[PDB]
Amino acid sequence: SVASFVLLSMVGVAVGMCMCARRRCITPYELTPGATVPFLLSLICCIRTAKA
Amino acid sequence: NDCIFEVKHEGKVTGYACLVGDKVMKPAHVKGTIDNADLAKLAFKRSSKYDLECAQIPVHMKSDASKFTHEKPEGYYNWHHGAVQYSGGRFTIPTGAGKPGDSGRPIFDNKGRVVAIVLGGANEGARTALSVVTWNKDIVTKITPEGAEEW
Amino acid sequence: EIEVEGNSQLQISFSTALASAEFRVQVCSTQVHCAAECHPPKDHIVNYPASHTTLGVQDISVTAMSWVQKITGGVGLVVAVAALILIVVLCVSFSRH
Ligand SMILES: CCCCCCCC/C=C/CCCCCCCC(=O)OC[C@H](COP(=O)(O)OCC[N+](C)(C)C)OC(=O)CCCCCCC/C=C/CCCCCCCC
Repeated sequence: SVASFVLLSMVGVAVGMCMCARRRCITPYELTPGATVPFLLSLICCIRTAKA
Repeated sequence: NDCIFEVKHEGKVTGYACLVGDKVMKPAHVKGTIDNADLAKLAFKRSSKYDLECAQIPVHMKSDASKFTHEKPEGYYNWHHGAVQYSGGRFTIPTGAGKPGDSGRPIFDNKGRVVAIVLGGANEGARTALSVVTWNKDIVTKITPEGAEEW
Repeated sequence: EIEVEGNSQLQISFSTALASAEFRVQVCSTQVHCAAECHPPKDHIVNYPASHTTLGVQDISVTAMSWVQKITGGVGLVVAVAALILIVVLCVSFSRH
């Protein structure tokens, strides 16, 4: 039980830290008016539904 | 007035949100719900690093917005209260022209396009340096002088 | 103690509570490594106390515990790549302005 709980918490933390990576690396392009991310970064980050 | 909307908390106006291009620019440190009810419905991807909240404008009804530009050759620029001078890297105003509540007002060039949006200021003598949110190509760069309060 | 001389082999008997045998036999100042897979007994209960020492402590599981190492290494690897990505993003964002 302890091993499963810790492993699930660790994978969840990995996902969350991945999520925090998207927010901090995509807001500078999202905040700029009339901006467009480069092609390479568009591939890497999964957040592409909103073309902001 | 044109394309800037006042933002108020209760009856007290705190700041103004500009419609630059395709974004509803607005500075984070102001508190308000915007005068327009429809704009309040939008979801803002706010960031504490740049003190900004922005969202996609409803281009279906508000496609009319201020033009923007990225280059800032040193010289003179105009906003609501007086005119401002790009002092080789700093936005400077006469001390009177700055006052809390002006946060969120844009600034234009000679050609009439926004180049920044003001947040606060600090004064060394008669002139007051400005804390603005300018932008280069596809990226914004917050600029802040020493000891600048938030308007 | 046993009697040894020549170029032959001997035989011993031991009692363990481990599922996988892993132990060193001190044979007249020269150690040796022995390893085998132990199997469960057939009789539920007996009339004498256990000859071996005690219950294996939680440290000593059975080989083919390598599953534990595999899964913990996978999770640690995922966490490591997540941390590296986060820290490189934090450094590049620190480089801004
Ligand atoms: C795909 C999935 C496949 C994966 C397979 C899943 C594997 C599942 C299984 C694992 C096996 C678990 C079963 C082990 C049970 C053995 C029994 C046991 O374990 O009991 C041993 C003794 C007897 O019990 P007692 O009540 O008489 O003792 C306590 C006395 N009382 C109560 C007064 C405190 O208890 C003790 O003495 C224990 C004393 C405390 C010992 C601390 C342990 C030391 C390590 C700590 C962590 C540090 C990390 C180390 C990593 C280093 C690597 C570099």
